[PDB]
Amino acid sequence: MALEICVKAAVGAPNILGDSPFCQRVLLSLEEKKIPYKSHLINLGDKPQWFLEISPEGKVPVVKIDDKWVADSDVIVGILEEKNPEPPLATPPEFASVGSKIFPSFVKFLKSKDPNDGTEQALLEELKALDGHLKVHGPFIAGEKITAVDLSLAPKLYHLEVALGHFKNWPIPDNLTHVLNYIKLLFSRESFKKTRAAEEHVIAGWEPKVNA
Ligand SMILES: O=C1O[C@H]([C@@H](O)CO)C(=O)C1=O
Repeated sequence: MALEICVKAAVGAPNILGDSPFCQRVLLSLEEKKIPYKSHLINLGDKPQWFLEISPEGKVPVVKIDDKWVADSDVIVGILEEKNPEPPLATPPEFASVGSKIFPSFVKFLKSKDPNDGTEQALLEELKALDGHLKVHGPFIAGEKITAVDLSLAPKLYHLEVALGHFKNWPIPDNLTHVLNYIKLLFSRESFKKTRAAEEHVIAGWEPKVNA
């Protein structure tokens, strides 16, 4: 009963948000609404089937909406907004077009067996195509307010800053004048500052996920 968020924690530490920007989203879309919840944090499987059977895949991250189950962190950006009593945040702007290319390409940046040095030459132009229109709107990666593109990307940018920072601390130039200031906003609000992981426990959970 109530919002029972059932989520992968850090590797080794079932009390902190670690290597999953995917679970950090679920906190973000409810903290933007200010709606209260509880976070059942799982280290890899250390909580039994009652915390996993909420997923149609058996995979965390997933949610109960007062025991009424909902599937994974990438369809939660619709289904946790659809079933909410507080205002839905699922609304896709024009920024969802470029943001849907950034969404997997920044996961592949953290799995760059295929070179990141060649990948980054597309990521700078993906960031420019987003940033060139975001600098007209001002504050958030979905435009004037937080909606689905911030829900797709916001903790994944902080996970890139932390986990890519461990081996290739890739700078955002001031020409990306929304992106470079929006990363500073992730250290603020309820919707981003509460979803911040402990940073060693992002890196030590991301290492085997360069492979897996
Ligand atoms: O979004 C992210 O990228 C990495 C890996 O998944 C890359 O495959 C990480 O661990 C986190 O979940």
